[PDB]
Amino acid sequence: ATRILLLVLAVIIYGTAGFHFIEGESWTVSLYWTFVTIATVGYGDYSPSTPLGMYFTVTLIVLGIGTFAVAVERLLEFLINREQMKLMGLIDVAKSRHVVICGWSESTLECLRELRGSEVFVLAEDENVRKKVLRSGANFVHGDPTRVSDLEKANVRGARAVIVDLESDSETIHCILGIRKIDESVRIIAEAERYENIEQLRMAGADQVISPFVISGRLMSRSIDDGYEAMFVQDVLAEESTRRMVEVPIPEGSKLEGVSVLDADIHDVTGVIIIGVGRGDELIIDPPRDYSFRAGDIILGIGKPEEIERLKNYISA
Amino acid sequence: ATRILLLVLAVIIYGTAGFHFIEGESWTVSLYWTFVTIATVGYGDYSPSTPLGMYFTVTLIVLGIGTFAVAVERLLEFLINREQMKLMGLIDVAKSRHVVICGWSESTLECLRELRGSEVFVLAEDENVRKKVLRSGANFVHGDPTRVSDLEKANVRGARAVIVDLESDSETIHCILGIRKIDESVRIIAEAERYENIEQLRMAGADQVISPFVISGRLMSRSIDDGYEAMFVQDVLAEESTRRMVEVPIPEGSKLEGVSVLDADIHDVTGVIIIGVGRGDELIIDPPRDYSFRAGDIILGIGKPEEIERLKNYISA
Amino acid sequence: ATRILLLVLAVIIYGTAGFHFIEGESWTVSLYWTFVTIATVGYGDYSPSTPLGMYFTVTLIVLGIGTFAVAVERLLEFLINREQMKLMGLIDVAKSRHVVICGWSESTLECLRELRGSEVFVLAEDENVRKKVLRSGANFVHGDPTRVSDLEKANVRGARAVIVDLESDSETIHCILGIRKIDESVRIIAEAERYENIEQLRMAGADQVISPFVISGRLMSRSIDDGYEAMFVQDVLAEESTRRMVEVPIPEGSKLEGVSVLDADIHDVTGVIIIGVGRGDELIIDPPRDYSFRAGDIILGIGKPEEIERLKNYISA
Amino acid sequence: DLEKANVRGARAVIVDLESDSETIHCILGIRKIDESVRIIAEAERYENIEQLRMAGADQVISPFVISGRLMSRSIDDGYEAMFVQDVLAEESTRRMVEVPIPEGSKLEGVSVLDADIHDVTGVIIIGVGRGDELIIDPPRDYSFRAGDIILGIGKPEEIERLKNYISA
Amino acid sequence: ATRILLLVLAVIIYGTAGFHFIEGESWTVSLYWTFVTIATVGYGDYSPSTPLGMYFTVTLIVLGIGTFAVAVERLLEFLINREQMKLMGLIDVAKSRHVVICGWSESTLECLRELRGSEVFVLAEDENVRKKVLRSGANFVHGDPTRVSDLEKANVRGARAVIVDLESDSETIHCILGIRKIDESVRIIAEAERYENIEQLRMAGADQVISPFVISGRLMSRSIDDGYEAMFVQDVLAEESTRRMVEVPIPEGSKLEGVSVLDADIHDVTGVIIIGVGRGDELIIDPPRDYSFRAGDIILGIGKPEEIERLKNYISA
Ligand SMILES: [Ca+2]
Ligand SMILES: [Ca+2]
Ligand SMILES: [Ca+2]
Ligand SMILES: [Ca+2]
Ligand SMILES: [Ca+2]
Repeated sequence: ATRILLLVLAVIIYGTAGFHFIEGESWTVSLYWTFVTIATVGYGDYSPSTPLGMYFTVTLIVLGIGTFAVAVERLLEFLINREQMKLMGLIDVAKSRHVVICGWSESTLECLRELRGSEVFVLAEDENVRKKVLRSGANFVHGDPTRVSDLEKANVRGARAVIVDLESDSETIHCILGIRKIDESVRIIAEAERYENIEQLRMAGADQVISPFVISGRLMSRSIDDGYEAMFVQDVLAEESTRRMVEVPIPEGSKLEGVSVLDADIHDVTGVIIIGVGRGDELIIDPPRDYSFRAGDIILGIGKPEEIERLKNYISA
Repeated sequence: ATRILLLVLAVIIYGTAGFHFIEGESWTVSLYWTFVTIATVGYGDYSPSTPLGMYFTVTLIVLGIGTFAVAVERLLEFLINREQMKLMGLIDVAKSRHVVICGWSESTLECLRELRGSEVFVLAEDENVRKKVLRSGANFVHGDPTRVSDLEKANVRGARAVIVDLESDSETIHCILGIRKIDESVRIIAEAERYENIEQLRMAGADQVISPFVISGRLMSRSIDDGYEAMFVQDVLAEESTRRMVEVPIPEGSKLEGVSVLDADIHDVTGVIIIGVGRGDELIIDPPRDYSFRAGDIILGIGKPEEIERLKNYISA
Repeated sequence: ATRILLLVLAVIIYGTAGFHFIEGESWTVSLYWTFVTIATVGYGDYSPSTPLGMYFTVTLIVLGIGTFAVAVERLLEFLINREQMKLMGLIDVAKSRHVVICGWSESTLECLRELRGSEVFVLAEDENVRKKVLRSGANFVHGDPTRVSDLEKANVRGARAVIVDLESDSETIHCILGIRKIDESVRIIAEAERYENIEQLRMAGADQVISPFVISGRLMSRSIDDGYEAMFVQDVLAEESTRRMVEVPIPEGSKLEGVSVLDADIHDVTGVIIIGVGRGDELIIDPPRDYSFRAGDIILGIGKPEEIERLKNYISA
Repeated sequence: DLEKANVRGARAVIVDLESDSETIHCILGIRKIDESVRIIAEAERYENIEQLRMAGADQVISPFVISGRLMSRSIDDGYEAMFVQDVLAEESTRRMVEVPIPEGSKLEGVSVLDADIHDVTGVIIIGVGRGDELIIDPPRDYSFRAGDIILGIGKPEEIERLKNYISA
Repeated sequence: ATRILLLVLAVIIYGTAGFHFIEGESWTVSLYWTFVTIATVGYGDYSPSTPLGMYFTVTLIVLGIGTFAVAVERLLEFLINREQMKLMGLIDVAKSRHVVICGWSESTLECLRELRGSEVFVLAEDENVRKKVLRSGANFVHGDPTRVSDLEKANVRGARAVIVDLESDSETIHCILGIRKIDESVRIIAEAERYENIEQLRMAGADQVISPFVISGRLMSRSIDDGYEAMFVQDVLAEESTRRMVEVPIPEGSKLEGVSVLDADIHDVTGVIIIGVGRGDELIIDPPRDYSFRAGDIILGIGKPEEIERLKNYISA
């Protein structure tokens, strides 16, 4: 570890004391000479012509070779051990604005195509998951995502948001109960599977719960006959062919703070159906006529992307 | 990444400004001197005798050692990471006249003994398949051969022909439907398993469909009693003991363009049974007497290899 | 292996005989010159101006490059083979005050949080166990823990204590019968699973047998109705919330050697319930009034941690 | 599938599954069915002892923490494991017993110093328990009731003298 | 591959033509100078003082660094790829007096403790078998031991003897039928499992067939009552506690060539029960009184190891 540096200094004390006491030169020239011959520069103006110096320089050169051989084998031991540790996980995460994804499935693959690559750390235990993440462009941290000691190696104490989707519901509930032990304030997003588990996933402490299997189960059995809601939910939320469900913020100033929805009259002006307003971690779906807009509220609406731009200038100052 | 080069230039600016302002030498000699001492050449004719220069050269040598230690550890990090990425697949293919083989079985092993080795890229997901391909002399690209994003890493946009044989029929139909999404014009060869799937494998877009299991199923149940067609199909198509089924082209000129099959009279002249002629991606099995040969057509025939040579001179000019 | 050193000396004999017989210089100056040019130092005061020497030095430099290329490839072969052997187990243990743990489960994970890390060698055969041990901070020795030849690679002939917990009872009995073949005097701790196997685990030769499954089985069926013993055993032996079960030794002198338990009267003085005294590998649970304390005996007791300190000063001199 | 076994209305439910995640999720389902049924879990890791309590189990028994701490303390000395193995598992000589105080039987209002149980019976009074809270090692300023449970350690000969001692 | 050497020579032609045409020196001194500065020796007696030479030497040094960086990365690419190929099998065997063992079980582990280590190449396809062989001290060749192309990589064309024990009988019969295709004369030893397969294992071409399962099956059902033959076969063939079954050769001369078994009278002289004589790949169990010994025959006998020595001097001349 640290012994190579003391070996370097010991050979320096050997060379200086050998030059000064045999060639009879001063201290500074002996320091300069051992620092020029230890790097094999060889200017050649302070060379020892003395035969005792002619034999002493041989030992100085051979111990210089031995020192540069033990330092190189130490560097290669450290580099090979680090690039073999880092390849199969087994590393500690040191970032602080990153996104930790526990588990790996198709639903967490579709959220990497809307994020950047080296910002996202997938924490899982399988070996095929490792090759899929290293293919897809994120980082891999080998761990058991339920165990609290394997959550702190992904550093969820300073993570931006944590997205949890594991292979069952029991492991998802346990990962959320583990995450709320470390950092109480981080934002956790989970995926439920059964219908009866959404109440447990909220009581365990998840901030946002998505449940796609009950969505498709309710959309299948109500599309046997006509299937008109399925076209809406597919065309708007999944593919975004003709529409897109947007949420736009109301910035400071912004020319309509304090008026009602009747006075602004957004649907005839722009063409965007306002669904609701999000005043601070709640949603008023279909706000009434007597709602007055504030600062920092967010209008949720559906429209073609050229109507979203016509709304984003009607709000802006 | 790029910081090592700027480190090299920074130490160059340090050494030049140290030599020119302390030894009092010109600019060009200071540039030459730092370029000779940074590589430990040491000619020794422009050496600094000044004690401030005697201490400054020590710092120049130690920072030269530090730069040559950070560049070496960067080179070793890059080389070890590249030879560990390339070993387990995980690489992008950059050739443009190569053959991509999706999947691995015995039928795709027998087509490597009729191709060259580094021309063929086997794309699969198993780990035993990796060792078998690295044994057999092709290249391995780790991917899921149904997924479109794992087909473009094998670069089927510029591949010569793609040969598809996966573990089921459903994965073969899906790989063909994926390949016809990327490059519409590439030539795809597939292997069917069930009899009812050849119509789907043609409607999905494969150019040539081979189905060996129905061939053996029809040859087994018609060889219980006598088994005479089985000897023909084995001896000609599989082992090629005494015959070989050949296809020979008609080149330009070639002394028989425009005559009929009756006027050429190939079977009595040569001894090769003409089966059919391939005028441009179709086959006329047993052409009639009134067929006239054209340029670029191909005669398909069965014969001993010394009769194929007697045909290949009867066609040539 | 050893041929590189003889190559170095052969090139030394070549360079000395080349300098002395062509430049006509003495023996010692030729030795010095080949030792300065073989390391590329180049002082430049004994340089050969002779054109035969001008061609001979080229061969000396090229063979010096060849020697420094074969030694570097030998060093890299040895270092890469050693860091690939050591990573997947496959190494021999050379310490002599270490703790060998055969097998891996949750009960042997909770004993690493009360020991140091590089003192403990986990011997197992699985591959997931390897990543869990390399995560947890111990060392991993790949072996089959029943086989006697794979026990001597973990070096149980000079180990401090061996802790055995395998996946069954049959493998635990076989590992204990294997350990008592190598070193007869080492201390073995085992974990039993079934109730009927504790007599076999003692007759095979284990020094201390723990059996947690029968403990929980007897605590479950006696906590259906009231569950008061379960609170005691949990609160004292598992969590150590308010109490802790201590064993304190009686050192030499220690102000109470020779008095009885009635004369010392530990419970009213301190508040620690004395359970028993351990005079040399036996336990007298509830010692009578007529027990006299000796030197080196150990008092086993339960109490709050500030009563254990009030006992540890009442015993001390 | 829990209402098929009718976990609503039972003496107790004993939960011991293959892992801790399924034990947590099973206790959370049993508390969705019935709020007053008595659950006894088995915790595997250490940090799941608080989670199995917060989910709602009334009694958590963690054998793996017990065994993993008795392994790392018996490397040198090894006298704690002998007491645990000879009183809780094998029951060779002694055993832990919990006996209650019946109604109007020699002891309602009696302090612990003039109870003198260790010297009239021989059983070590570890603690006294009244209504699912344990008072380990009760002090001298303490009065018994009818309905408390005395927790003690002793030979099976002495527990009979104790059960004779606390009758009417 | 080969381009680095031509790069070295191209930089040599650059340096020689640069020195000779700018410094104006001769050809040989320019060759010497580029060979001294390309290795960073730096004697310093032929240094270019010309400013065009002062700039030209910089380019010579930088291209020397570039050449020594591309050769080092080529050497590291080759060494890392070779030590990663050789670790997981994937190598061709080049010895010619070696023993190839196909498959791995307990019966082939007990024959490594009677052979040397680097003489024996275990050919198998599993991954746990790899770690067990690399533990046990032999070499591992990754292959499928039935496939003929994976038998020639273990080089059974020049192997001394091949020992075959696979996981079934069908794979053993197929490995023997594959080995007799490559080298017809090699000595093959097999292990049978079922009783009915010994005739197939001899008709396929094995030279010696051992079948331990039928041996134990016949020894179990004849040791229910008394078990006296089991003690003999165990004590003599397995453990060799008091006896050992020996085969001793009759060398040339050897003082008893031509006499009968009655005239030699080996059992009363020595105490070794002669079982049979092996005159050239056959066995005459209990030879008659009228057998005459020849040269090169081999006496098979059972005895204590001090009677085998008393026989080995009674035979010797
Ligand atoms: Ca999911
Ligand atoms: Ca197939
Ligand atoms: Ca266990
Ligand atoms: Ca359990
Ligand atoms: Ca076998």
